Amino acid sequence: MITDEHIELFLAQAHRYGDAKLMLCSSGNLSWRIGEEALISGTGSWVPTLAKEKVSICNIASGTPTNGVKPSMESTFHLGVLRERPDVNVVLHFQSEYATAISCMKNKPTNFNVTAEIPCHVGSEIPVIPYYRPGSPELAKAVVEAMLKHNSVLLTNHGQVVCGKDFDQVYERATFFEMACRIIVQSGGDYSVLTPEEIEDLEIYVLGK
Amino acid sequence: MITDEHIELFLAQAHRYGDAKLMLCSSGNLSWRIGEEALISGTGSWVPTLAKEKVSICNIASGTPTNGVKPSMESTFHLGVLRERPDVNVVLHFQSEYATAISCMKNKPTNFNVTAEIPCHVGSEIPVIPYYRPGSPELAKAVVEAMLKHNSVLLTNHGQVVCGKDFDQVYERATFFEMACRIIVQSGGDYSVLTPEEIEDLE
Repeated sequence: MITDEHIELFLAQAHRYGDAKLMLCSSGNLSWRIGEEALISGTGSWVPTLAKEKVSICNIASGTPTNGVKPSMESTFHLGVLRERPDVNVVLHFQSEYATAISCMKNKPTNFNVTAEIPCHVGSEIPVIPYYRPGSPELAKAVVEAMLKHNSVLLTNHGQVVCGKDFDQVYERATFFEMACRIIVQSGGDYSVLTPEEIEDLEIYVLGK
Repeated sequence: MITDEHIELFLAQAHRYGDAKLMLCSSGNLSWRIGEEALISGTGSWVPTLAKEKVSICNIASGTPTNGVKPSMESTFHLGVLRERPDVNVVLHFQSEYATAISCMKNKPTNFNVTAEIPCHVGSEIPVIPYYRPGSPELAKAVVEAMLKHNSVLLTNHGQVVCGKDFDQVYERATFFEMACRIIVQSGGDYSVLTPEEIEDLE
């Protein structure tokens, strides 16, 4: 069913995330649901300059590759999220600049709501997962749990994961996740946040949009 | 009398603001006075990659679109500013790197005049508006009030706004606003400013 048309668009999106510097070289991975199957970046591949030859196809329900190309060593949480979240179509694990700095900090933010776009796009709460070996079962299980009700998670000493309806939403979510972290580091940690009431107020603004 | 030439210039100019990273994705908004009407970026549109289909033509006096494109929320302060400032033709709400860091700071700097370029282009005095919901009447009130006699404004916990007679003046004004903030942060807070006398001398 899936044509080279979808695989070409997947490729350009992977490059687009690489041009935005959401990940460097061989860290991070991407997936995209088309019907009963998903496109996932191949293990050990560079998402910025991605493949074509190293694009894996798996069945979402029994996540074994059908195209005979080995998937991301982290495909378990990619596909897990997709089984879990019927509304989600793209998952991006990346490794941003300031957001990775923060993921490695001993004193992490309790509150990332520094501008309106953060609670609106990234989520009003950002679950933080402790360090697990990349590709470890324990990691997949935590991400899947974290992403049942959240679109954005911080992996400590690793990077971050984001998901959404399409490539643009995922791009938007990734960039603002990065921007929140940039504000926090660059302000020197002495910032103020939106009030709970004020984040609820935004519903009216989101409606109008 | 909006030709496509007007709209194409608006699109190109939106794009150059995006290339400078004055805003990211769907944050910020841009407006341009052309006679009795104004071009405004459409609500929800991404201004760095705008978007012929998402440009609003609005009557300045009334605020209502004529081309089927829903204008930016916050069209209320843009049109507010154009009505009170006949000299102003472009208004940009943006959200750049170091200036937004300053936006969210609990203890803001009180003096931004760190090079000659700041008092010249940005203004010797930058009004700081508290946080109000984007698009809200309270925000419109503050922004319009602050921009009667200033061209540059800091929106707490949000971003910044700039005024100008044209696109070049706005681009420069925004770039130096950001530069002033970049200096403050990179210096680590321990910076000196031009004296009041020295700013008065800049004439």
